[PDB]
Amino acid sequence: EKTSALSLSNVAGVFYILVGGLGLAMLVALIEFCY
Amino acid sequence: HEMLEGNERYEGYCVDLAAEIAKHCGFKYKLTIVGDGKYGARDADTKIWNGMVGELVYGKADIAIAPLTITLVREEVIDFSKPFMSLGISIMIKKPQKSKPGVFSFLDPLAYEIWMCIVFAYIGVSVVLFLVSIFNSLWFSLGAFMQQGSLSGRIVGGVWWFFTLIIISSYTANLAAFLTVERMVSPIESAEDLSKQTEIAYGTLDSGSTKEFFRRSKIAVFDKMWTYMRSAEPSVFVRTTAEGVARVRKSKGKYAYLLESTMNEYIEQRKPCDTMKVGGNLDSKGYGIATPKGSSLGTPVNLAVLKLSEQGVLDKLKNKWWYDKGECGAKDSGSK
Amino acid sequence: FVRTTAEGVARVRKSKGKYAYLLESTMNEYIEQRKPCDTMKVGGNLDSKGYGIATPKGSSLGTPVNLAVLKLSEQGVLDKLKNKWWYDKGECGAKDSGSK
Amino acid sequence: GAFMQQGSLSGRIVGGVWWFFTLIIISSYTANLAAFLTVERMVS
Amino acid sequence: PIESAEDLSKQTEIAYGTLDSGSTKEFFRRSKIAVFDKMWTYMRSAEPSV
Ligand SMILES: CCN(CC)Cc1cccc(CCc2nc3ccc(F)cc3c(=O)n2-c2ccccc2Cl)n1
Repeated sequence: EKTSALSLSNVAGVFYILVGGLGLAMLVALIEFCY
Repeated sequence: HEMLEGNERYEGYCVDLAAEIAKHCGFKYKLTIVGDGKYGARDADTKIWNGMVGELVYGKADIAIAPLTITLVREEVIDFSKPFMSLGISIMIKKPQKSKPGVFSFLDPLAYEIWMCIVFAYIGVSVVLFLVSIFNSLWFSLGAFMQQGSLSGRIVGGVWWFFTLIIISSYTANLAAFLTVERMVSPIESAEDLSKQTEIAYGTLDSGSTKEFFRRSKIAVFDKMWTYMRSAEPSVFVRTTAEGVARVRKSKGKYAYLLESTMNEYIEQRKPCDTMKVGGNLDSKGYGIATPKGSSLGTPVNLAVLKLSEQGVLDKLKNKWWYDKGECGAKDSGSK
Repeated sequence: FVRTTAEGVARVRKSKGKYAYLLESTMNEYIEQRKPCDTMKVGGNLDSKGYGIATPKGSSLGTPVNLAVLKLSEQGVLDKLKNKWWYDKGECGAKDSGSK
Repeated sequence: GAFMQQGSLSGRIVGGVWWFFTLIIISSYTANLAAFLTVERMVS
Repeated sequence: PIESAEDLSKQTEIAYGTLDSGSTKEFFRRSKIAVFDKMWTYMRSAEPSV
């Protein structure tokens, strides 16, 4: 009987693409303040 | 029992039957307890009968009224009456589905680590909308959170929208899995399906009519059960009937016991009402009233037993000491 | 109430699940294993009866046949024979009802 | 008019916790609907 | 069905049968195995003729 449950090791795959977008969001914010 | 004396000393099914037998024949009886027990068996070496059946062949008693198995070895030495109570080998397991509701299960599929990890991403995006654009910016970032998600702020809501989309889908997807897997359950399966899996163990009594049934049985379903229990380690057998009842209660629903339907139905109706008979009987057998051969009581007693079955008496006496006087009277009608 | 046992079975098949019938378990179990496999035995039996082999009184064949029947039960013959003509010979298999 | 499209600072936490509540039901509505379309049980 | 002989015996949607006169048919007949005897009883009484 599963009881397959949810894997935190695979949920992190989208937590890394999000913070990657947050890091890209800080790079585009600075070029808007200069021009 | 100390203050009284005579036939009133004892009470039970056969006790009530003893009178109903005597009423349709007319004889002054006396309820004697067998001095040794063991119903009725024959020794291998000496070949001397013992128990209730023996006290009929040797003339020490005049009739044997009890839950006496109608076997061939006993029919050769005593005249049995027709069955007053049909029965068979059955199954006994614990009461399933004992758990579990509550708000602690409200955070189960998404594991304990993810409900505390989703909150790190919410405040991490409500603090970036603080920068790309304290009381109205958190209200503006929360106003963008409920509705999904400058060039700097558009890619924040674009990437957050992907992230929140994945979690609600992996949440809904896994939530169907625990409901599809729940929708299998046995629950409550038949005697053949008990043999197919080896997660829940099963066994019988170590020395009795129940074990020998599986021994020389040439049926595939029952031979497969026999070859399993014979090689089963640790030992699935038990010494006495009291142990087999107790072992099912303390196995967390991971052990079963096989026994006659009469003794199975009776434990279902006694505290703490955690046992249950499941499935149908395995073989055909019944109890009978034994008499000495050639005795004048014979055919009249046999005729009387047929009279009690068709008038609805033996069905009523069955219900009386099982269900009516039973301590789990409420656990029978509403158990399904 | 119906006239024959034949009308009792057919009436259940045309009642759209709003009529039941009561009969001996043997016949009911057998009908359960015959096409088009739409009937079913539910719940336990209501009373304790059985079938027997009848012999004229005082006949020589009396005592032996009675003893012989007890030998068949304890040799798993009667259970096998019933399993052979009810379920084995049946058209709706016993495994057909166990998730197929 | 704020209920159909999901869900000031006092009116934002109202539309946020409501959005979280209705998200659970619509998901638990869909997840259970799939389970009863996969395994058909027969009620006696 | 999964590739196995016991999985073929456990269901009766997809039917099965052998040759009318050959060693193939006689094997199932006198076989005293649990898996094969069930296949024999089915083919012996399957209607119409498999
Ligand atoms: C019923 C026996 N359960 C074992 C405790 C099986 C099981 C195991 C793991 C997970 C579950 C479903 C748990 C569950 N998680 C939720 C997560 C978020 C949310 F908003 C709601 C739920 C939720 O209602 N459940 C739940 C709990 C009990 C019964 C039904 C459900 Cl859907 N059930």
